[PDB]
Amino acid sequence: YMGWWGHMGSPPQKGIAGYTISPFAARPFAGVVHAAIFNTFRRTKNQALFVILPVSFFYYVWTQASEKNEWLYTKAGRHELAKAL
Amino acid sequence: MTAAEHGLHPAEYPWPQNGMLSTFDHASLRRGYQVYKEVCAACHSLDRIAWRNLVGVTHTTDEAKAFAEELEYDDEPDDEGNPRKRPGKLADYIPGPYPNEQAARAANQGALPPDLSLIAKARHGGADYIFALLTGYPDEPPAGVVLAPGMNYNPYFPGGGIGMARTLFDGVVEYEDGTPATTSQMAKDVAAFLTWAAEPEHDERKKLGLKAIIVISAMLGLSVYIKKFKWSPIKNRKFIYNPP
Amino acid sequence: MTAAEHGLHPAEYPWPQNGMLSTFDHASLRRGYQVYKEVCAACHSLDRIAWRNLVGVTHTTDEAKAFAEELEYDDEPDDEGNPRKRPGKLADYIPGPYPNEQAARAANQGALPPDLSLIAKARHGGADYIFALLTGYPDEPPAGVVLAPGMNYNPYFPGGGIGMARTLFDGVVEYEDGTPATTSQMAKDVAAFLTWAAEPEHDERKKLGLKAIIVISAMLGLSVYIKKFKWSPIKNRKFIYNPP
Amino acid sequence: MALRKKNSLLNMANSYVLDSPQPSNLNYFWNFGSLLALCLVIQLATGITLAMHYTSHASLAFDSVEHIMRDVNFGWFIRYAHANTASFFFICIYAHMGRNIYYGSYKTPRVLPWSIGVIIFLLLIITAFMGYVLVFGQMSLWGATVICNLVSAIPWLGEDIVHFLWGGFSVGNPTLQRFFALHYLMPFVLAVFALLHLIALHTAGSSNPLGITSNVDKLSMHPYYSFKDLITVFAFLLMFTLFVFFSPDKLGHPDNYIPANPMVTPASIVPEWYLLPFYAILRAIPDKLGGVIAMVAAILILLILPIVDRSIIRGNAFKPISKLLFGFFICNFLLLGVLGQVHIEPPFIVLGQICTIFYFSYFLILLPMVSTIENIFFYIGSL
Amino acid sequence: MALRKKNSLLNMANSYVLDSPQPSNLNYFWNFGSLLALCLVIQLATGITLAMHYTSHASLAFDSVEHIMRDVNFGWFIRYAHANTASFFFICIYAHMGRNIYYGSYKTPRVLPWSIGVIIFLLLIITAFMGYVLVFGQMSLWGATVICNLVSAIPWLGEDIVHFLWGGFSVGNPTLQRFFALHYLMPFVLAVFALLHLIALHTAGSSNPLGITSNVDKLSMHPYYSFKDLITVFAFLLMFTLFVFFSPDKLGHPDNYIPANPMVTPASIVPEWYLLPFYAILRAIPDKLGGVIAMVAAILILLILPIVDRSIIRGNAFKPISKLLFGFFICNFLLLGVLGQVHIEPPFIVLGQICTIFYFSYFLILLPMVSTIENIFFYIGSL
Amino acid sequence: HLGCVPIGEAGDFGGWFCPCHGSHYDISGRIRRGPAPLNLEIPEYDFADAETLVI
Ligand code: HEC
Ligand code: HEC
Ligand code: HEM
Ligand code: HEM
Ligand code: HEM
Ligand code: HEM
Ligand code: FES
Repeated sequence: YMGWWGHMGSPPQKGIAGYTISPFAARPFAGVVHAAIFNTFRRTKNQALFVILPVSFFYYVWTQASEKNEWLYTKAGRHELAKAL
Repeated sequence: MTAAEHGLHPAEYPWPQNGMLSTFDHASLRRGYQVYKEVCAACHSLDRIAWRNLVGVTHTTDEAKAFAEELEYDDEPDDEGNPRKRPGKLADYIPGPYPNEQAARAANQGALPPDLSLIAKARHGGADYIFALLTGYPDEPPAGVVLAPGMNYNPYFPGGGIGMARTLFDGVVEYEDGTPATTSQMAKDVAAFLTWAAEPEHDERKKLGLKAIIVISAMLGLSVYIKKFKWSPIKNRKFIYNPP
Repeated sequence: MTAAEHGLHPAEYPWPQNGMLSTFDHASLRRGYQVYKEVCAACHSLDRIAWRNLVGVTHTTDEAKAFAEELEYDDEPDDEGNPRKRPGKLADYIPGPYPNEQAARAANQGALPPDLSLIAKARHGGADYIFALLTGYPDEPPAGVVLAPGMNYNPYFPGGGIGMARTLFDGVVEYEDGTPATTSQMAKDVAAFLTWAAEPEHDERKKLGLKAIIVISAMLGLSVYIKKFKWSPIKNRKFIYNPP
Repeated sequence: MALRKKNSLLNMANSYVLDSPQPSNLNYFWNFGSLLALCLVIQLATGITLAMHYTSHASLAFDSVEHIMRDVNFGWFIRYAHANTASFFFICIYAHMGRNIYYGSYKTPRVLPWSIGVIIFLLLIITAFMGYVLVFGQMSLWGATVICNLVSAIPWLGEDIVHFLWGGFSVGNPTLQRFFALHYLMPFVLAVFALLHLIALHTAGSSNPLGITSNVDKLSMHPYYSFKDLITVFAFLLMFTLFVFFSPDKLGHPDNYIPANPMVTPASIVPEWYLLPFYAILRAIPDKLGGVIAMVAAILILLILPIVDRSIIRGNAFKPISKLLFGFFICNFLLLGVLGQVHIEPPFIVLGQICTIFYFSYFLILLPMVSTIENIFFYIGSL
Repeated sequence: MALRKKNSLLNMANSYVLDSPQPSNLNYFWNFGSLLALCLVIQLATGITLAMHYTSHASLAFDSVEHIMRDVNFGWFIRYAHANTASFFFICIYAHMGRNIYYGSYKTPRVLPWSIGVIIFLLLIITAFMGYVLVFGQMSLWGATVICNLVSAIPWLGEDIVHFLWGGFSVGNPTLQRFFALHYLMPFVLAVFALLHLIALHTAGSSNPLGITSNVDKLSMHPYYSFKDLITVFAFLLMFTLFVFFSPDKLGHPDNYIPANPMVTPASIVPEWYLLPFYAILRAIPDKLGGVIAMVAAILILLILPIVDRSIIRGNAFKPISKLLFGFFICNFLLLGVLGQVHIEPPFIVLGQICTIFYFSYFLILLPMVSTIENIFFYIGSL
Repeated sequence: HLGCVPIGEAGDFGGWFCPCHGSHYDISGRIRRGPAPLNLEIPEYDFADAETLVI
């Protein structure tokens, strides 16, 4: 499923003209400030829910479990600990 | 587990060596050696440290040779194969108070005082734990605690009952630099000294780390410029499609 | 080099163990242990051999336990950490006559008697060299030889002057099996025993080697048949050429 | 013809590092492969150097490590580099495997590099476990004891196998000397399998974040990915520097600075952090043999991803529900890690069981269901 | 298409061991390559097993070898197998190199496999030398001392390099521990170079005893050469058996059963037999640096055989004068071996110098002259 | 010569006599008779005190 240069396995290409300029002719950091602020914000905003939802859920589960565990091993939690074992 | 079974967590004290760019205070290291030698060394060994290790850290070559030369160490047997002793040399290790574990336990009501050469790395908390433990013996155990015989209450020690009694009291040591030897001062110095004993490369390591951080950061910045420079023909590529 | 600098080469004696299929004579091994124990062990150690090693080779479990139990070995310290002794066990190594090299040399006019556990492998000649050396002290050194002080003439020893005097004389040992203990008999037995001490796997090794030789030979023969069988179409190939 | 193409030896290197045709759109998560190669090179260089100073005998092992720290020039650095790079190796391998799962790198035609990859991961675990024993501190000994006793669960012959592994009746000198020899060997085996998974990959080439063919638009590996790899190399070296020089023991257990003592048992015997999720899975099953099987199955179940993913599309870039499920699976894997080092107490016992069920149900239920439904939504939604 | 051809991993094995097209007329001297592979496999298996029981610390090394002989189950066999197979490895490598020189395997187009082969031979020497030191008997120590002091001849920095190699001011514990680590590593490096010389060879294929192309008449490697290799494998195993089980110490030095003692010097310090010709060459030159250069040149001069052989025909099968010269060269090499272990006394001092001149003049004078004249005799003689 | 240790006080120049091939060293440890080519090498030594030398 992959060939090599000259016979890579692409379907026939026709009709596309491609253009580019030399690395010495270009400014490598052109538009960097716009990218760093606006592009990153767009990309991050669109992925935020997929990170926030599972992270917030599993952090909450952990927080509840760790606080209960802590409370069961205090004096106040003696009775509830006895039942839990 | 109950908090008592864990032990109370020591405070974070501001040690001189805390700080990416900070060395030990060597004057504190020297004073801490003196607390080790006059208090701890009665029960605790420091077996990983040789006299040469003190030289240019806490002591000059001559001071350390003098400490070594006051002791006797086992020599090679004489010509009839009978045992002999020699005076100590800089290559010799600092000798411990007891010949074996059994002797150590017999002198400490069954408890074995650990070797202190790695203790700052072998306990959670490091210098802070050593400082907290040495200064944290309350006059009276909290009401209701029943100590086993030969145990002392110390909240920092897991379970609360430690076989080591309080040993640092105001003026047990007379420092040679005129520093007031209060319990807190002695605990701070000896904790610093023990931290040095556990990690004697500390000062050099952090300086080499500063050099590495600087070089690696500059190389990271330049590698970004170079990657962007080389990639710009691909990033900037444009197409015109005319469907055949 | 002079022949004297090399030492005279020992004869090839017909040992029972010479022979692809031959074990040691275990009765000779047992007698040789008794010569070791009563003569050699005054100056020479056998440190690589434990009491358990004798069991089922020269002695029963009970005999070897009895030899071990007659000796005292260092135990772990007692509860006050003071040294203690225990009786020997089968796991213990046979103890040597001297505490260190310096003591050994002092007892032997400066010479150090080697440990005998590997001596049969550590000398050209093996059992033959040990036999030749022990039986090869002439009554008088050849005219003109000047021995250094504390040296004895023995032609098998390189240079001729050995620090070990003759030790085997008719009837120094009384064998427990009634064998006449002549110099030659004792030398033969102790050389056999020392050969066993150097290579205790000898008997098993040669029997496993017999099994391997047989299997490998059969496999070699069959591999020839199979190679010829598979190659015959290539070997038998014929051509008719008609030039185009 | 250029020499790099004509000469067969040069041409092999050329095919992998220079003319190798890559997709033009690999993102930074395709950089973990070269980071893993870097970790392997660092571990070989530091590990062989430590072997020049380390003594495998139980009477001297722990002290030989202290001699390395104290007397050998730069020994502290070589030791800390080796110990920290073991953690970095696992961070990079989890990242590389997470990349592979998110982007569908396990799907045809890349089942073979993925399946060999799962064996690489097993070899890394064994390698790291044996290396940790070599210090012969308290965690070294007690970790070896409890992990090697899991083999006792194998029916009939289990106890015999354990005594055979130990070379005696408990973890001791024979076990330490054999772990040294195997710890030295296993990285070479690991390098061979790493090479095998790349040769297997070379038939399809790298996948790419869009999940489509890149046969339409290829870039040479060099100079593009060479220079893009340098960025993450220097980022990695910055993280390496912060741990090795400024916090060398942050990732370790203080008990490993106490010499092994078969009499005293440490308060809590846990594996190194990177093994913790598998330990939580084992705890979840009450049966000994059950637990061992579950723990092994948790790794071998990666082999069925090619089957249980029923999607007609490779990778998650365009699959919102699959991306949510993947997010939950990853966070659950981190929670399992945390639960691997808590005490066996309420309420973490039940929580560990629920997380274990979630872990397995991802492979067996959720991914097959979600991938089926998304197939239908793509078809109907675009009609 | 058959799976062995279609799958890229299987196809690599297939290309080397199964469908690999071989000349149909290889004689039994083409069997040393597979014997060398067998020796390498035995040395890896026995060596890794010895490493599980050996302790590299100078206070325990010699005794750990005695523990292997005495206490480890079958330890005597594993130790004797490892020590004897080191000698067999050199017998097979000299046979393989002799085959290559007689049949012109170094000529185009096989210069690259031959040149990598010369490095394989250097790595085998280093590997074997370091392994011999590990016993830490008298020959171990004194051989290490004398051989490592040859580096002192390097001008300006030589002494510093020696102290750096030793890790101190004499051969001692630091040297032994580093030799252990390098002795374990070097066989893996050797296996890689062995693989490289085969991949380089695969472009031309094996040469054959007639020296002509075999492209006209090929046979699959399997089953023909597989079954022909079994014959020499079983012949080798018979020789192995006779030494390992019936005469395990015939090839060794008794002084290596005495523990290293830096005070007492052994009567004669010689290398293992397979290094003896190179030691005779070194003794022949009176200058220290001269001697070291000559000794290294004696191996590196193999790299010029492709140039100094001016024959238009590959190999010696049809060249009576070249066959006589080759016979003298081989016997001279064996005499150099013998002279490597005699005492430095008359008349062996001068004899060693004459044999050394003959050794070098084969490459520099005789083979270029004889191969030139035989070219003319073939042309004129067949007109 | 080869590298045995000479027995001191013995000899013929009453310094050191190597028993191996019979080479005689002097009270300076100079070679006088026998196969040995050179005088016994001198290490690098300094008198730190008048009662102790370091080598
Ligand atoms: C006369 C006895 C004695 C003196 C003096 C002494 N110790 Fe100890 N120390 C012990 C004993 C006994 C233990 C073991 C206690 C136990 O395990 O219950 C111990 C334990 C410790 C521990 C380890 C506690 C732990 O977490 O395991 C540290 C740290 C310590 N000592 C430091 C010091 C320092 C620092 C000094 C003095 C400056 C000191 N000790 C003086 C007897 C002593
Ligand atoms: C009382 C002293 C003494 C007794 C008894 C003794 N030896 Fe020795 N033996 C020595 C000394 C001393 C040497 C060292 C001689 C030397 O190196 O010059 C030695 C050396 C040897 C050597 C090695 C010679 C060599 O090649 O280096 C062998 C073998 C040997 N003894 C065996 C025996 C056996 C077998 C017995 C008795 C059955 C025996 N010895 C009894 C003192 C003794
Ligand atoms: C994938 C490669 C490797 C990994 C993941 C790895 C992992 C580890 C780990 C976790 C340890 C314990 C470190 C500590 O806490 O002190 C260790 C120790 C060790 N490793 Fe490795 N290792 C690898 C390769 C090697 C190699 C190739 C060698 C070659 C011998 C080696 C030699 C050692 C030695 C001698 C130790 C013990 C000394 C010490 O603890 O630092 N390692 N290794
Ligand atoms: C020593 C450990 C490893 C090394 C050095 C390594 C190295 C690499 C490299 C360099 C690549 C190509 C570049 C890249 O995509 O990042 C790659 C691709 C891959 N690796 Fe690994 N790898 C290792 C472990 C693993 C593991 C554990 C797995 C799977 C469980 C794996 C599965 C894959 C797959 C599927 C690909 C193809 C991904 C794609 O391009 O779509 N590898 N690896
Ligand atoms: C080309 C492969 C090898 C060769 C030629 C070789 C050669 C040698 C030699 C000559 C010795 C001295 C043997 C003796 O007289 O006792 C030796 C010892 C040793 N070798 Fe190797 N060896 C090789 C591979 C290995 C490997 C891969 C290991 C893995 C660690 C290894 C481990 C050892 C050990 C531990 C010893 C010392 C114990 C002993 O002497 O038997 N060797 N080797
Ligand atoms: C570990 C050591 C070695 C191994 C396992 C090895 C293995 C092999 C094998 C299997 C072959 C193909 C079959 C054959 O002709 O016997 C071969 C061919 C060859 N080897 Fe080696 N080899 C080793 C060392 C060397 C050395 C030291 C040299 C050269 C100095 C060398 C030069 C060659 C050459 C030139 C060929 C091609 C000969 C031909 O077929 O005409 N090899 N080797
Ligand atoms: S060894 Fe000193 S005289 Fe020959």
